[PDB]
Amino acid sequence: GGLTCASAPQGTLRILEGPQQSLSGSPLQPIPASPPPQIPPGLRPRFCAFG
Amino acid sequence: ATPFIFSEENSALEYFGEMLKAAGYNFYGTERLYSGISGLELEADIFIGVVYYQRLRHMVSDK
Repeated sequence: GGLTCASAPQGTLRILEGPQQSLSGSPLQPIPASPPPQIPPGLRPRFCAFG
Repeated sequence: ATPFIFSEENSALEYFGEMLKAAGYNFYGTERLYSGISGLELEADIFIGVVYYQRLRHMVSDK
């Protein structure tokens, strides 16, 4: 009436919960790159010679 | 003057020389001076500009 060893298991199942990968879009930056410093339009000379 | 904003293609000297030439000065930043001692226009045109100087805390009055 006691507990005895039974037949060895024939296989093992290991369960884990996993989600999946999306598409590669690689959206690097809101406003991207190093935007260049640049000329103010027209500007004009702010200096003249004497005479 | 942020580092790494001006490349080989877009140079800093090109940019600021265009800025200067747009004000009536010359591209390369050289304006020609006179000698305040002899009164003659020196043969070489000088490189003049505006730079930010700091004054250090080490004075001959303390050393």
